[PDB]
Parts: sequence; C-alpha cells; structure tokens
Amino acid sequence: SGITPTLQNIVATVNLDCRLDLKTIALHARNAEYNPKRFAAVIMRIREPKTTALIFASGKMVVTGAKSEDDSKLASRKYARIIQKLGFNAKFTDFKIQNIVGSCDIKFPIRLEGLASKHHNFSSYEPELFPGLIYRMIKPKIVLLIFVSGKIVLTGAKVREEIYQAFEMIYPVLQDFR
Amino acid sequence: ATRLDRLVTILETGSTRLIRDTAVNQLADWQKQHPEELFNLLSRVVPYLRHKDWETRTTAAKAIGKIIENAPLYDPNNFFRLESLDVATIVKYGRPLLRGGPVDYNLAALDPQKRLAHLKKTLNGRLGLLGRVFEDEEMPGAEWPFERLCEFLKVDLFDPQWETRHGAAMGLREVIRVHGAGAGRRRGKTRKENNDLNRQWLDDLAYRLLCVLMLDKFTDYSSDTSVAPIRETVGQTLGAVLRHISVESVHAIYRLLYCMVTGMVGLRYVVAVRKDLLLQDGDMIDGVVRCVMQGLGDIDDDVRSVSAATLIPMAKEFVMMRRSALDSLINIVWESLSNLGDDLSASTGKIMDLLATLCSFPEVLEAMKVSASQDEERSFTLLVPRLYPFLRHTITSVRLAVLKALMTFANLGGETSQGWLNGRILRLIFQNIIVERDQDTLNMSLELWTTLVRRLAARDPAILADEFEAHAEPMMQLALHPIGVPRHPIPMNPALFQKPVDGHMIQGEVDLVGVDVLIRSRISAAKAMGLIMSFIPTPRLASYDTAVLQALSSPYASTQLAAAMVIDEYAKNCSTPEVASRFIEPLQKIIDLERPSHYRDLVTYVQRVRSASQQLINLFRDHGKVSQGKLPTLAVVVQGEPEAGPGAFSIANAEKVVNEDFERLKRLMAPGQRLIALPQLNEAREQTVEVIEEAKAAKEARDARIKAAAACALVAMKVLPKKPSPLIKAIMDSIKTEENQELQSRSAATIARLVQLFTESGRRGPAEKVVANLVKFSCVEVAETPEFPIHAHKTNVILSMQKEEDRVDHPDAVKYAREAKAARITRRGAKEALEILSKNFGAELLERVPTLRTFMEEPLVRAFSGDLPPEARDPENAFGQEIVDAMSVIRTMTPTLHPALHPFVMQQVPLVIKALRSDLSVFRYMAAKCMATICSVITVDGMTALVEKVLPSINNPLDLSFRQGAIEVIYHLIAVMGDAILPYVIFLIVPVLGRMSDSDNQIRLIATTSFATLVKLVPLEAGIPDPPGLSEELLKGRDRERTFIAQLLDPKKIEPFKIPVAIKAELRSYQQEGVNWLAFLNKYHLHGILCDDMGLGKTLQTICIVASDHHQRAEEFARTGAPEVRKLPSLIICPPTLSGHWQQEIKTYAPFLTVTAYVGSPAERRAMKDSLDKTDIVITSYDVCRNDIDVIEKYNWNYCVLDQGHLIKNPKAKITLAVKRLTSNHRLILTGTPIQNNVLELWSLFDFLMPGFLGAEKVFLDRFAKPIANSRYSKASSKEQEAGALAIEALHKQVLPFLLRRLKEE
DNA sequence: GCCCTTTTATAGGCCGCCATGCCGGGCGCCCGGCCG
DNA sequence: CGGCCGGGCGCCCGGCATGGCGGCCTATAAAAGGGC
Repeated sequence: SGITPTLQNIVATVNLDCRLDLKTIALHARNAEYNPKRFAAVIMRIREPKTTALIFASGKMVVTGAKSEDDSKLASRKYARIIQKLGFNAKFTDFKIQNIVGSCDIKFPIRLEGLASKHHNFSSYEPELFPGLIYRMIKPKIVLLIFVSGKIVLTGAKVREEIYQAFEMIYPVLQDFR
Repeated sequence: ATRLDRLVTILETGSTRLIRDTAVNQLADWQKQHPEELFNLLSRVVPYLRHKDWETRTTAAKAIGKIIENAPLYDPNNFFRLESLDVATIVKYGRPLLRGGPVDYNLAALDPQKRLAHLKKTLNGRLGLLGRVFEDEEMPGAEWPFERLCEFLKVDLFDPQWETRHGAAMGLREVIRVHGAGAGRRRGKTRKENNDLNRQWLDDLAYRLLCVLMLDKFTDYSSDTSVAPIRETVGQTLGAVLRHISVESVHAIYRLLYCMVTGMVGLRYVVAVRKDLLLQDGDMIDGVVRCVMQGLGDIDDDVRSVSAATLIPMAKEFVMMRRSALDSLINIVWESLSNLGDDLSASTGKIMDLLATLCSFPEVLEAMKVSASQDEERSFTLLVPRLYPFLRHTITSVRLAVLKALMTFANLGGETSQGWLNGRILRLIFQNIIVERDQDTLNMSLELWTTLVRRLAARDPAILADEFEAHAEPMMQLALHPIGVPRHPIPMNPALFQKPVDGHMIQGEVDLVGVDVLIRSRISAAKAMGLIMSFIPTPRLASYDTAVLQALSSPYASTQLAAAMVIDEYAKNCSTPEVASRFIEPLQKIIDLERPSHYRDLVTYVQRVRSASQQLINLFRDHGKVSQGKLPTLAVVVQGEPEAGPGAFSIANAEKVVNEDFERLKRLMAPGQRLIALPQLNEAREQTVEVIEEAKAAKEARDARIKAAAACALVAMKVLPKKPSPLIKAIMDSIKTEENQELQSRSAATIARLVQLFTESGRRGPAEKVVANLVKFSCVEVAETPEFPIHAHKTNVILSMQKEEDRVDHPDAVKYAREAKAARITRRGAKEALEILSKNFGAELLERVPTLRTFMEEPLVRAFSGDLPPEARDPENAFGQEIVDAMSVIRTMTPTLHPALHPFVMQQVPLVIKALRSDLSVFRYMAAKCMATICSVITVDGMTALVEKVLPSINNPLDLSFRQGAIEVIYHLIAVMGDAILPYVIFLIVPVLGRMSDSDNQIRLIATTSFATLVKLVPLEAGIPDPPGLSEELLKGRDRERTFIAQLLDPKKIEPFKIPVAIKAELRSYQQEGVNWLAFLNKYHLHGILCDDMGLGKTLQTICIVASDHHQRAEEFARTGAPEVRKLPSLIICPPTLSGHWQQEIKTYAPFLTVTAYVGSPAERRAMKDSLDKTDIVITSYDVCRNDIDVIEKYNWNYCVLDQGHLIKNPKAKITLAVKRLTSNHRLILTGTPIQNNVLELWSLFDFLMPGFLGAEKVFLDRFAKPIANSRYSKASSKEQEAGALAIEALHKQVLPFLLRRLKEE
C-alpha cells in the first residue's frame, strides 16, 4: 500500500433558506463584495479560519478554504451566524462538500510520456500548455493531475477515502515508472 | 507647490511612517514658531481625513493633534438642545449611516459654504427632526477661531462616505481633547458667563455624538469579534470630550445612555472619566450594574465582548452604598459564563478576574453564602466545576485568566472549598500541566498545583491518595512518556485523558517546537507529581515504586532521565532523605553499570546509519563486478526495533564493517575498478565516518544526559558515596557539556547542594577538587580568558581590540566552530553553578570554603604587589596563565557577591588598580573587564577608586603602559555598564576625549570607539540626574563636564568668541556663530564638518579659527613651553584652481600668515623637500598631494582641512588613501551637504574625521548601511521599512552632533 | 451551451523592472617637452 | 623665468546587460445562478 495523500482544501455547499437583497448587504458591511457586472455571487471573507464565501440571493452559498471537515463546518456555521447578525434571518439548514483537494509526494520523478502511453485511452500528456499529466479514473470518479517531479494532486473526491483509493490504484503504475 | 505642500503631501506619499512622523513634527514646529499658521496648517492637512487609506487618515489626524498641541488655549477675555433627543428620532425617523455610495457630484460641485449650508439642512433632515423617513428628493479673536472648521468637522460626522467618519472623528477629537475647555467662547460674555456658552457647545457636541452612536451601524465581521470600524472611534472621542462636561450635563447624558442601552461601550467611556460622580450622585452608579443585568444574557456576542470592560473599577465603594447588587452581579456572571457550546470567552476572563480580586475580601465570601443559603446550585460548594471546560481554550490570555482566577478561588479557603477539591480537579489540572506549551501558563499552574495539593494534604495525605488513586496510574504513565526526534515522533494514546486543539502535543509533532519545550512540558508534570508523591503515605506507593522501577529499567532512553529527576523531586521533600533509600541501588547502578546495548529513542539514528552505509556497500563491490549473497551485509533487523532479535544490526556492526571491509573492498576490486572508483570510495568513507561519529556522539551525550540526572538524584537523597570519583566527575562533565538548558539549570543546583553536603561531611578534599575544577572551567571561552601561551608576546598592543581586527579570521573549518559552541555551553552552565553556590552561602561565602578565597587572592597578590620575576614574564612559563586565570575568576564572581563580602573585593581593589599599568598586556586585558565589573556592581566604592586613582593621571605623557589602560578600562566600563554609565558622565567625558589628540598607534582607535558609544548613550531629549550616593569630594562642583555635555547636546549653548588675532575682516553674527561652534569643537580635541552656504563667507570662519589657534599655541608656548602646542604649519587641501583664490584671501584677511604653495614646475616641487616649515600656512591641490604623498607626509601639521571634500567620499580611491596618512592636531571637512539623501556617503568622511568613531566598513555596511538603503527602497519590502527608518534616525543622531548645517537665510 | 468567479495544490514559461554590477567616454588634472 | 602643447591617468556617470523574484496563464477539478 502506498502512502496516503494530505488534504489541502475543501469546498462546501450551504443552504441559508431565505431570500436576500444582495445590493443592501454590500453597503451594509465592509467584508463583502457583489456586482452583477463582475459576478453573480457575493464574495466575502473571514479570518478564523481563513475562508472565502460565495453567497447567492436565492438562499444558498458556496464556502471555501477549510483544511478539514470539522473546520469547514465551523466556518460555515460562523458564516450563518454572521448572516444572522446582518439583520435578515437565516438558518444553517443543509451542508454538502464536494471536490476535496489533496496532494501526495514521492521521491522518484514520473515518466509522463510512458504513463500517458500506457493509459492513452484514459490520459493525455500535452507539455505545450501544462507541465502535467491529467489521468482520468472511474471508480471513484476522480481527476488525477500527475506531475514530473513525483507529485500527484487528487481532485473531485467527496471523502478522503476516495483519494486514498485513487492513490492506491495509481501507485503501482508509478512504481512501474520508477 | 510650496514647500509646506510638500511637507503635507508626505503624510500620504511618505515612503515610511517615520518620515511622515517627522513631517508632522516639522509642521508642529512651524506652528510653534508661527502660531498664525495654525489654521492654514489645519485646512491643508484636514482634507486627508477623507482619504481612502487607513494609515493616511491616521497620519493626518495625528498631524492635527500635534499641531493643536503646540497652540494656546483660546480666551475672549442654534444648538440642538440636549433634552430634545429621544428614541424615535434615531430609531424610526433617522437615516441609517452605512457604506458610502456613489459620489454626490450634484452637491460637491457647489461652493464649500453653500455646500455646508445645504449639508446642514440635509443633516437636520437626516437626524429625524422631520416626522418621517424622508427621501433625498425632498431636499435635492472675538470668537472661537476654530468655529468654521469645527462646523465642517461636525457636519463630516454624518457623511455616508465612511472614510470621512473615521478620519473626521479623530480630527474633531484632536480639536476638543486639547482645546475642549475653550470651545465656543465668544466676546461680550465675560469668562464666567461664556463658561455657560462653552457648556452649551460641548452639550451640542455630545448630542451629535450620541446621535452618531446608533445612527451609524457600519460593520466589518472579518474578525470574529472586533466588528467595530468606526463606532469605537466616535465612542472614544466622546470619552475624550466627557472630561470637560459639567456634572448635571453628565447626569442628563447618563440618562440618555441608560435609556438607549435598553453604543453600549459609551457606558465604559464615561466610567473612564467620571467614576467619582457615579459614587457621589449615588444613583448613577446603578447604571453600570443595570446594563450588565440587561445585556449579559443577550444572544449577540458583539456586545458581550464589551459588557465586561465597563465593570472593573466599580465594586470598591459600591459594596457599602449598594451592597444588594453584588450577589445578583456574580450570579448573572456565572449564569452567562456557563453557556457551554458558545465559542468566545474574551470578556469572560476579565469578569473572572474582577470576581477574583473581589474574592480576596470576606464580603465576597458572604456574597457567596447569602445566595447559597437559598440553593446549592449557586453554591460555591458545587459551582466551581463550570470553570473546568475552559482549561483548553484556544486563546491563551483567557487560559491565564482561568489559572489566576482558580488560584484566587483556592485562596477563599473554608470547609466549603472541599466541594470541588474532589479528585476531578486533581486529574484535570495535572492533565493541563502535562502538555501545555505556553511558559506563563506553566508558571502559574505549578504554583496553583502546589497550593491546591497542600490544601488537600492539610486534612490527610490518605484522602489525597484517595482523590488521586482512581486516576493515578494512567496519569503517571503519561508522565513517563518518551521523547523523540524530528519527523519520527511518538504520539500519546488519547484514551488516557479524561474529558472535562492540543493536536501537536498529542501527536508528538516535535518538528513544530524545539525539544527543550517538550522537556519543559515534562519537568512541569515532574514537579507537579513530586509533591503529591512525597505527601501521600509510603505504603500506597508500591505501584508507583514499580512504575519508577520500570522507568529506570526501560530501554527507552528518556525514561531513565525522567525517573532520575522524579526521584530527585521525591527526595527533596522527604521528611528524612533515607525514605528514598529504596532507590539507592537503581540510580547508583545507572551511573555505575554499563549503559545499554541500544537506545530505543535512538532507533531512527541506527536505521539511518544502516541505510546510509548499505547504499555504499551494495554500490561499490557491485561496482567491482562482484555481488554474492554470502558477502558482508548489515542485518535486516535493527536493534531497538519492536520485537527485534538479539542479533539485530547495531552500531558496533557498522564499526566492524568499516574497519576492515574498505581495504578488503579495494583488494577485491583490484583489476581496474579500484582506480575508477577511488574518489567515490573516498567520499563514501567520509560519509560513513560522518554518520558513525554522529551516532556515537549522540549515544555518548545521551549517556551523559542520563548520568547527570542520576547523580543529581543521588546527591539529593544525601547518600554520599565513600568513593566519590565517578559521581563528582559525572557531575562536572554534565555541567561542562549538558546540551539542554533546563537540565543544566538542574545540575547547577546539584553541585551547589553537593558542595554544602561535603562541607557538612567534613571531607574538604573532594569539595576542593570539584570547586577547583568549577572555577577552572570558567576560562574556556576565548572571548573571556585569552590563552596566555598564544598572546603572551604582544607588547604596546591594545589587546582587547583584537576582536575587531583579527578574531573574525578564525572560522576556517568546522572544527573551530564546534569548540566555540562547546565553550559557550560550558560557560552557560558554569555561570549558573557559580551563581547558586555564591547565593546559597551568601555573607559567609568566603568563610565556609577557604580554597575559593585562596584561588581568588593568591596569584594576584603573589605576582603583583611587587614585580614579576623573569619566569613570570616568560611567554612559555607555567605561571603566566595563572594570573589571568585568577583575574577571570574575580571578574566573573563579582555581581553575585553578597554585600557582606564587599570588603574582600575592596581589598582586591588595590592590586588591580596598580596592576593595570603593567607591561604585559595579557594581564591588562583581564584587568580592564574586572575593573569594569567592580565599578558596575559595588557602585560607590568602585566609582571612587576609578575616579580617584585610575583617572586623574590619564594625561601624563611619560608612562605609556599606564596610558593604554587609562582608556581601555573606560571602554570596557562603557560596555559592561551600558546606559547605566550615563549618570556618571561628570567624571569621564572630557578627559576620556582628550586621548584622541595624543599621537599613539592603537590608543587613538580605542579612544574613538569609546567616545562614539558615549555619544550614542547620551539622551537626545533628557538631562543628567545627580550621581547617586557620591561623596562631595568626588563631584566638587565639576561643571566643566556639564558645560561640555550641554554644548554637545545643543549648539545654542556655546559661548561667543571674538577673534583674538588681528584679522582685518570682522565677523558677522552668522560668522560669529560658526566661529562659536568651531571653537567648541576646537576646545576639546574634537573634529567635525562645516557645511555653510557659500554666500555666508565660507573661508573666513575656517581661516579665522586656524589663525586663532595658531596665535593661542604661540602665546601658550611663550607662557608654558608645553610640547602640546609645538610649532607646526597648517596644511590646506583644495582644488588646484582655488589655490590662488585662497592665497589671495589669506593675504587679504590675514597678511600676517605667510604662505607656501606646494605647486609649480616639477623640478621646484622635487627641490622643496625640507623647506615646507618656513611659513605658517601650506597650500596644496588635491593632485599634487596624491603624487608626492610619499614626500609630503614627513612633517606633522597644525590644521588639515578639506576645502571641497566631496571628492574624498570614495572608500577605495588613491586620493582617499593618500590624504588619510597625514597627522595633525586639528582637522575639518568642508562640503555643501554631508548627507545628501544617501547614507553611504558618510563613512569615509567620518573615518577621516575620527578613525574608529563610527567603526569600519565591516560593521557600517553589513549592520546599517546596506539594509538601510535596501529597506528604504519602495519595491524592496513592507516589513522592515519602519525599523529601517528608525535606524535612519539613529544614524542621524549618531552623526548630527559633529555636523553643523546652516542655510543662507540664517 | 459557452463563458463568467471562487479557492488549493501545481510547474514552467512569459514577460518586467527593480537593484545590481559594470566599464567606456569623458571629466579634470598633471607634466615632460620644447618653445620664446 | 615664463608659457603652450601633446600625451598622460585615476576615476565618475551614463547606457547597457542582466536575473531574482514577481503576477499571469495554462491544467482545472466543483458547486452556484447568471449573462447572453
């Protein structure tokens, strides 16, 4: 069994369950940004933990920047409490997490060409625009970015076990190329 | 734009904050010079209060503050009436103030006065004076000099563009905080009458402030708590205003508040500045309790954070006049505090502290009892555990608050304290102690544990053991946990921690923090457990005895060290030391029996050794084309691994391999492969040597680490050995070589106890051995006791300065640096050892053990108090190092001397003061530092000795060996005492300076550095206090030093001095002032730079001063015949084209000055080799100087002056090298500006002035100049800039006093 | 349906200009020769 | 003694070459609602 990846970011989908006047909020506090001419969501940051929030007028939000599930949740709840402080009622109704990002590092460099040829049906190497091998896998549905310094980044997971599995699957192929 | 505009725009565009601070200081100085400029200054800086930047608004506000602070109070000789304020106008009629919207171009385009009137009308609208939430389309010296500016500031209080709020709040604050008493006054009404007008004006201000304090709800939730961007600023401004307010007005405002509160921080900002009125009025102190009654239970945490901050000053006189509210306050406090699941407790700590200081009083015990009489739920017996969940909160300040509050509750005493002294807190506090990182929390917590366990033991140690036993063994096992190395941790099983972050400690992630911090976490638990271990009955200790036995026997390395210190704690509290006799054979075997085959803690090192060796072993013989399974290979199993076999790989196996397998490999790979593989074989041998030596050194050091604590334990139990050699030698070795500072701090006490134990036993022999070794070790560091056999030959050398010159060349290899760091560690241990052994005996110190006194006196009195025999002054002798050794001991032992031993050091004082003049510098080096130490510590007597004998003869020319020390001692004094020399300026500053002007190589340098550090030390902004406890004969009205310090600190304090000589050109007042400064420099052998504008009559001042000094030298020689004023010509350096100019000027002003120009045909320049002395003045171009410098340098000169010195700036040019050779009694530098926006310019110049004042390029570049320049760059960085500019000003201070800059307008 | 924004790993190139390091043209100055 | 000149140098400042360290752009994951 190969070494496990290390988790580095979490994206969360959170349900406020209330319609909001976005324009008003923008002028209400300093810590936010919102312009339809720029983007749909309200962009807001808090420090504890360092996070960014996309909030949508219909009553949902996408939350970013947590290292851990519990941290993520805590951040989300704090956001919701902030919302409550703003003056328009809201609740921490729903919580979902998608595309948990992790990274792994191994000694040997990876022969991108050889791998790409092995899984040509599933992988493509294009050093003309990105110095990495995108390796696509099905079970679990995971997007693997394979880099030539022995580094693999795992994306699209819901749970750490997924990335674990992904790495376990890819790791023998790695060992074939050093 | 004007220069004033440049000074103002720097407040926005200043590269550094400090330059902007200098800008506002200049603006305030201009206001001081020109008070009429006040309002122009304000109107120019005020617009920046609307600027976007946080810092720019802050800087403009501070500029206003400094400007008004330099303005006088005003004295001659429409208002919203305060009672009109009501809830409706704010809550349901006022316009909210929030984020600024798009710019109001339609209104901004109008004139400022018309715009002000329109803004006033719209402000009347905004406040809710109209009975509706209106729309903008409905409104599309005889008097207070600041009135219009005040009106603009007040109107700015309600701008939607929130930057204006933050800036203008601070601006109006800067107006009213300084000139609040004078606000609003107008002629006609007399002072007593217009006091009421001032009252009305301040009431109007408070009215508008209260309107702001809820109309504006602008907020920033970025921070989890401090969401107040501009509410806090306006509230603090109101607090600043409040100090001027009349008492009845305070009552009215207080009513408005306490109705508004049901702006809460406004209650705090009035409790700041009218606490007296709250008590005197009686009722009004009700509001502070009522606010916490209303608020302290609120869901909103944005005001929970504020509510505590109001209450601290209250409950002192309250307890008499409003006793009833005390119980309610504490009960509501504990109810809110118990809101488990809430995520912030910042104000909770302050409330806990307030309760804690209250808990020191019996009235608060009664407050507890009166509420407890109704219910046990609020009782002190059952309440306290609601503190328990807070022990591991993330913010450290509240942790400290928890600790101290717990301590105060422990101080409450009484039988009721048994309600929570149950074992729950006993386990929880220890669980806090085990892993805590923060030092302050550890410091408090050890005390808390001690007090607590003592309280419980006071009933019975049996019930203490009952409280602890159910949790005892797992806790002890946690206390005996191992310790590891980076990237190979050993975590702890979290099942052992009872419930009521921490992850780095639970996982054992030593990478984050140095292992010393882990050892701190271990000794904390050690000391916590030791007291309880000693207190509880011995029969209960069987399991504990087995646990410590395992820790002593365990293969884990750390456990033996932990166990040894554990037994040390156990012994040091025992009723009789023989109670610990059951630990005699284990610890003595730990120091005696051979240390193990393997250390489990070191297992990772062994694996690293195996891998780093096998990667070469498998490499090279395979590179010899021979690989076979039976050939030598290191075993798969590594000794120390879990369940490893006896035959597992060990370091001895590696030693066996590398011993003979290398030549075996060479013979095996003989045919060709050896030749191509030999360099690789060389670096492989090097790598194997490195790793093997590393592992062996680690093992040996760890052996010492265990043995040191073991010896500490054995000493502690007072079971003194009958064959003391191993114990004492292990103690000495540990003290010399211990790597951890905490174990060193322990070993110091170990030896300090051991000496007294030997004294009690009467075996002075081993005591003499150990103390002799101890003092002997103190000389190891090369910077503290130089090697006599190395430096012995040097004579007429300023030996201490060699650290500046040549000691930096030593680090040529790692072998030197290794011993250097070893020396540092050795002295670090030695200082603690000698310190504790000094303190413990104190006044009887020299009496108890005489041998230390013998070592302290005998060499100094055997060698000095006489003259050195030929062998004693032989550089290869035996006795030579001994003298410097004893002097080292004296200069180390001094500051830890007890006061009663002072006669001893004062008896030593006669020896050193005479020895200081000796021929052999190697003794002078030790004497200098020793004298500095005596002077620093025993202040009065050392100062008397120094000033009375060392100093007064400093000017005598005959005795050079005395002359060198006469300044070297002063330098070491300035180093050792630091700024504490400053009161002693009245015995040094002039005579030490006079050393600069005497021609003696090395002496000239040390003097310059001493004077430079003195110049740094003198304050730029403070005077000189009286020297403390100095006899009148010392002082004796020596005001010459005072005059020198005054004139050094300020040129305006220099006396006038008209031309004594008959120069035809009379001095104008500016010329006279320049002559005054030049005389002041000329009056004390200083040198400096003159930088007057050329229109001020440049040459006249210089030629006047040199002619004046020429005449003074001539007449003094006629009166005295002294050598010091010997006849020499003056030498001037100038551009060649200027030569004639200068010549003609000399003839004009001073025809009595004869002139020789070192110019003309090369023949004639070759011809005039000796003639040069025939005229008073010598004229020289730069370039004829640069050629014939070999020629020109023969004679000394009176004055050496650079006419156009700018050319000299280069630190390497041959001209610069050329000029510097010359020697004289005076010299000056003439330039347009010395510091023209570049700091790098100056070094060369300064050197030319004073070799050794600023120091060499080795410190000027590296330390200051380079980083200065770097950080100064805009593109460089953001962090260092402020520190850089502070350093810039430091350079300005160091270089200012010897520079004189004057503008032509002056 | 394509493109818009967010955040985290990432890797190398694409471009950028600051301080840095440089040294050639030219400065001022000297000066050995020869002129009168 | 008095002078002009070609040849002379250490040395400073300008234009130049140049690279450290920097955003930006690729991959480009995955919500969401949005613009068009």
